[PDB]
Amino acid sequence: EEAPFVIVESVDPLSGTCMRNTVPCQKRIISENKTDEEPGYIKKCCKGFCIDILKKISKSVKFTYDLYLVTNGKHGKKINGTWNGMIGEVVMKRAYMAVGSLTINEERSEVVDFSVPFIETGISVMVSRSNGTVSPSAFLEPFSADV
Amino acid sequence: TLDSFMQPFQSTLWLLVGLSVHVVAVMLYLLDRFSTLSSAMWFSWGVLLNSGIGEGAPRSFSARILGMVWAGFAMIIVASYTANLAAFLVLDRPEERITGINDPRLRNPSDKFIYATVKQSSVDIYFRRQVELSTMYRHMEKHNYESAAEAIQAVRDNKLHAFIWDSAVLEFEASQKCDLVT
Amino acid sequence: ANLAAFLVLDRPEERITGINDPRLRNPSDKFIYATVKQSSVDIYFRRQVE
Amino acid sequence: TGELFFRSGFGIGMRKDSPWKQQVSLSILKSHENGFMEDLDKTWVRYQECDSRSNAPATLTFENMAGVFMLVAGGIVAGIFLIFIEIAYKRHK
Amino acid sequence: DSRSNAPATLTFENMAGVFMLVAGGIVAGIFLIFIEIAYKRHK
Amino acid sequence: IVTIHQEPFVYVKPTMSDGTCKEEFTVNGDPVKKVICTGPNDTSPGSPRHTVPQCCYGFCIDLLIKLARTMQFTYEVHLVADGKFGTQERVQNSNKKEWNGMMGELLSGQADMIVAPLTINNERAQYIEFSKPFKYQGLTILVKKEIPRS
Amino acid sequence: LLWGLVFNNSVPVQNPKGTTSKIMVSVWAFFAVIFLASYTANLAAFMIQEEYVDQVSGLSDKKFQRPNDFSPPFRFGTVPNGSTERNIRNNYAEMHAYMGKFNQRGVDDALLSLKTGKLDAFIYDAAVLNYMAGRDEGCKLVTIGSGKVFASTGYGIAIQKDSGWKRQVDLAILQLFGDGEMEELEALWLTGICHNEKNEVMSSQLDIDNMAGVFYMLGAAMALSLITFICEHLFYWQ
Amino acid sequence: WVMMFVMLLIVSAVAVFVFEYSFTIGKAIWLLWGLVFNNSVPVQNPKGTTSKIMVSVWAFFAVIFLASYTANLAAFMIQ
Ligand SMILES: *[C@@H]1O[C@H](CO)[C@@H](O[C@@H]2O[C@H](CO)[C@@H](O)[C@H](O)[C@H]2NC(C)=O)[C@H](O)[C@H]1NC(C)=O
Ligand SMILES: N[C@@H](CCC(=O)O)C(=O)O
Repeated sequence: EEAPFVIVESVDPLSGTCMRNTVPCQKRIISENKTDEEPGYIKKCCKGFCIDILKKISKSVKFTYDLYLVTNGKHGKKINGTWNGMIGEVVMKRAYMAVGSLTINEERSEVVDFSVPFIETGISVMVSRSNGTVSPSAFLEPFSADV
Repeated sequence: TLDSFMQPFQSTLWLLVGLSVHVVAVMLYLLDRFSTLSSAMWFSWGVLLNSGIGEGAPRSFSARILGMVWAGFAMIIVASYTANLAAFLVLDRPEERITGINDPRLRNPSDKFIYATVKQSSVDIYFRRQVELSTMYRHMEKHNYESAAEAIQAVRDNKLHAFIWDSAVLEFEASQKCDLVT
Repeated sequence: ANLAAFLVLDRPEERITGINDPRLRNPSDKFIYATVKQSSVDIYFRRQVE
Repeated sequence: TGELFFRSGFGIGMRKDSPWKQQVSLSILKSHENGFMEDLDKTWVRYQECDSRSNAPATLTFENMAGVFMLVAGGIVAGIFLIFIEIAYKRHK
Repeated sequence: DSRSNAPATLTFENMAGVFMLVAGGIVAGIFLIFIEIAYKRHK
Repeated sequence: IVTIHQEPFVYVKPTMSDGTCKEEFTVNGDPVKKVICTGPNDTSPGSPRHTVPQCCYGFCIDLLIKLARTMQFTYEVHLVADGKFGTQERVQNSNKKEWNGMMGELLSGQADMIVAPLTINNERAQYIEFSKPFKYQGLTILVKKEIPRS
Repeated sequence: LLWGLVFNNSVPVQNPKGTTSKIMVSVWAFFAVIFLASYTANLAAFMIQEEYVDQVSGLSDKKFQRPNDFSPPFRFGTVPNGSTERNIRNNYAEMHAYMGKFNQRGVDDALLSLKTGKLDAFIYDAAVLNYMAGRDEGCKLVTIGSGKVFASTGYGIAIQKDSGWKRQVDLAILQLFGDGEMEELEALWLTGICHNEKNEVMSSQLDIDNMAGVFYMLGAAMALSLITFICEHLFYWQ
Repeated sequence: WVMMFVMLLIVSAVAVFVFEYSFTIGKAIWLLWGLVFNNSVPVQNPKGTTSKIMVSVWAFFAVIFLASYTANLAAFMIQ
């Protein structure tokens, strides 16, 4: 789940399924470690930019699919030579493809295959707009020394 | 318009210009000792307030050029005072005024914005029929009203944020009640 | 007050808004635009029917 | 003027059967991370010259003085003529 | 009425910022008047 | 290597009478690294069809130098004959369809790599291979602007 | 006398006697009247076109590399376990070490901390940050510059290595760019409200940082006046 | 305008009362009118000490008066 690209919410209380223009994702739940239960899954609805890209792409290279949300990790991290998140799910052959806000870098490109990019990103800095203006010598701006 | 004194000038700025007039007056007192302590009190203030009070001109040649610069200081702050104020009167907040039916607040409705219409009317037929407005129709279905007198009243207070209705009816309401706009 | 208005008020400008500007969409013999022959820019226009 | 459309970037072209195609992509990805690509932009692209903006508030230059300082300067040459007339009028009447 | 610029003509609201200061100054001087006239004979 | 003339990325200048490239420095005094090219002179092969050595430098030239040092290869560069980026056309009433410009130089075995501002698209991707992008851009329009009042 | 008129006739003077002198004063008054009107009008214009400047130039700013030898030292951080943390670690060791005490746990949490003053800067992905900038309540949040990207990359689809679907997938992706569905998709999902084209709303209170120049000029004038007075007194002594 | 002319009358009466403790009545209104529209009219100042403070306060009022009028008048023309 990422706010503008993958948005997930619960199914219609009236019908118990997903609304139009959405896709179903199944999520897994883990109870307390003292005692756990047989497979427990919850059905959700997934929509967004990447979901629309996955829908058009799927209809012309012609394949069917099922979606599920990752539980261990968020995006991918190498700890003691092991990967988690979506990257780790793809490495363990548990998933075939990963769709979402995953950035292409050299470290991950040595363990999985990336396709051409569909949007450009990077690193940015966000600050709060300070109220007021800047004017150290505004009173000298009009006219010129010659006059 | 705020307070006239405090809007373009901070209270600390008044103190700095409030104390500097005495510093100039004290500076003229040093020229009297080396080569009138009441007359010159006035002169320094009179220049700031551009009033003809007092007739005490500086005596020393160096004292003459000190007040020569002092006249220019008063012109600068007064000119900046008028200039800044006009900028404040022209510039306004750009704000957000719902550009139209394609505004992102309507296409992707959150819980902080609620809009509706009248139940069982021709606006309901428009949204329900065509499939790319399904998200918008779902949001309005649980907030629609019974008559337009009620939806217009519910906009005067902040129980409703936007009302969609016929332009002929709505343009009349905007020209008779002043809170409302289309 | 007038001098101030004259120094900040500027004449309106056309400033073509992009590829959806009415001048480009409905072209005439008085306005001319072009590109480079045998470029990717040519492939883009020749392949969309709209 | 306007916004951007058809957003495709620049790549290196090779044949489908090349022993170099996998190493080129890894080197390009590595160069973006360590800042080598940002160095090239400063040297060849972002040095810039005459600047942007359209409103352009502008400092007033000497051109205004021509239409203003000429009158006072012309007043000086027109003052000595009135000087002789005034002083002579005291003697004449 | 319409328009978006809506240039607001200044009205009596600005008096409290300024008009009270001069009004206060009128009564602030008479207090010094009694002291000043006494100070002429006090020294 | 095949290259095209584009000022922000590729500069083409004539060689000195000696036969080498003139020395030049940046704003910080470090040398500008150039390479010896070979391509048609004057306008095009339309009339004076003969190649002469030239000097090349720019954004793309020094990126190729970085690639060669890391990947441990040696290169020779030249300019495209017709000065075109490349599109697919048909010739002399035939069923075949063949590329021209820089795209046809690589496909015909006259080149091994393309180091130039070449746009990645669907049509070119079905015959050649593209690497990850080293520049992200779009399309825009260039117009003229006038003078204000006085 | 004739220097008094140009500055709004502030100082008191004594009138001359000659008629031609009166004419000269009268013609100088016009010059001074026009001269001052022109000065104020321009001054107002400059302010209505004041433009803002970014507090930090970029990622290599002075406040980012050596934050200690600054007042109430600058506070900035990111949410760990991502690509941004990986890149800063391999390129700025001491900056990464300093960032350890300002770690966030979410984008909304980081925005809330930034609004309330608990944080001075946030470093994260460029694509999600530009989205949050245009959807904020008001337009209080901005990105440095006009939108600046460092270590440019993009979002892709991770596929199992040595698979046969990759060529079909990326060929299909390039086909969407040719048709133009990407513009429709970004208009439908990635459109924003706020504009970052240097709005420059308004200044206020004309703080001391603005009057520093005039105060310095007054101080310099006082210093030169006292120096000249001392020199004149010493010369008169001899 | 009348709300400030009434203060002209009040300040003139107050200054006349102060001068009791060559300043006539008409000269009071004349000088007090002079400051409102910039010091362009010759006048004669009242030697009264507190009257000097009062007229200084009036000058401070008049400065703000004229500056706001110019900013607003300018503003209409822009919009
Ligand atoms: C980043 O990853 C670390 C793991 O290396 C996370 O730390 C774990 O968090 C879980 C959840 O609270 C705890 O149960 C573990 O005990 C933590 N392990 C360690 C070693 O601290 C951390 O929460 C992650 N942070 C974010 C923002 O995702
Ligand atoms: N999009 C990033 C997460 C955000 C960030 O870490 O900067 C990733 O793919 O890991």
